Amino acid sequence: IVGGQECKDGECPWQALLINEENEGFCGGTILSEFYILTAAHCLYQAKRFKVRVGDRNTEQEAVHEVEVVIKHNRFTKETYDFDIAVLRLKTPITFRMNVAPACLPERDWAESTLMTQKTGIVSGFGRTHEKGRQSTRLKMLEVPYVDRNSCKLSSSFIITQNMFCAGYDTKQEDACQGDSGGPHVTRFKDTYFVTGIVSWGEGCARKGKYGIYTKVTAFLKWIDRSMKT
Amino acid sequence: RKLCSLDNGDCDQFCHEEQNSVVCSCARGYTLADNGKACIPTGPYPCGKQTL
Ligand SMILES: CN(C)C(=O)c1ccc(N2CC[C@H](NS(=O)(=O)/C=C/c3ccc(Cl)s3)C2=O)c(F)c1
Repeated sequence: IVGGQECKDGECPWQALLINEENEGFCGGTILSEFYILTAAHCLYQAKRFKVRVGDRNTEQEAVHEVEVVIKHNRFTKETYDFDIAVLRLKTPITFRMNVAPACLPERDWAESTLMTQKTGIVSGFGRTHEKGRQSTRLKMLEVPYVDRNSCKLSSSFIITQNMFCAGYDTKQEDACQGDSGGPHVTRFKDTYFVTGIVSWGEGCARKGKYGIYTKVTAFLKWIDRSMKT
Repeated sequence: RKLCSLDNGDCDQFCHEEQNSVVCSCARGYTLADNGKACIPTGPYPCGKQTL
């Protein structure tokens, strides 16, 4: 995350971190329930074998869960980055506690009418704090305005499908960045946080005239529900 | 602005219109309150709540 603020105690409890064999974070995820994590399909190519860490805000101080089933959207392709979604079922259930709690899944129509029409959402992760830099040792969050779909398509060098949405700033130097992929985009409504996006891709980080691109969770609510039942 | 378009029908969470009237509902792990509008958590770590 470029710009933004550090997640303070209990502020981002749905954040998950995908860690490789060398126990290094390479992608984010969102806690959906005690057995399920939401992430990006593209993250599943970034490491052969990985585990999921929850509850950490500082990667330099001291729960790790193995993955039982990986459910990748069968329509995902790197050619378009469309359908950039995966669900992970864990071998053991997550114990909820301070800094470990699920984000809510909204109902589709209501989310489209009430959440996606809000001014802003919140993105979070342990990604780079600059386009050129190392992964953050501290979990960060950033308030990102929703971007008008026309503005989004105009600014992009790639096709923005209906399974994607834009968020962030035109020129202000704040955005998700490398390592934040797969992580949560949540929207607050009356002090309850609903998962609205998955960090997907961007033309660099915080570049002028470019926005962050997120998988539109509303387009996959039925798919997610089905994936959480086997 | 009427029904769900008017301050979310006064619902805490989900608002739907059924036969021209507001029907509120809640995410999994919440029960709809006696007033038919508020959502009450069933446990200590309900979804979507910061742990503060
Ligand atoms: C078809 N299509 C869209 C592509 O093939 C494609 C695929 C990848 C990228 N790139 C180029 C570099 C960037 N990597 S990143 O810096 O790790 C991510 C940074 C973020 C910024 C805000 C977000 Cl939301 S994610 C990224 O996702 C791209 F621009 C286009």
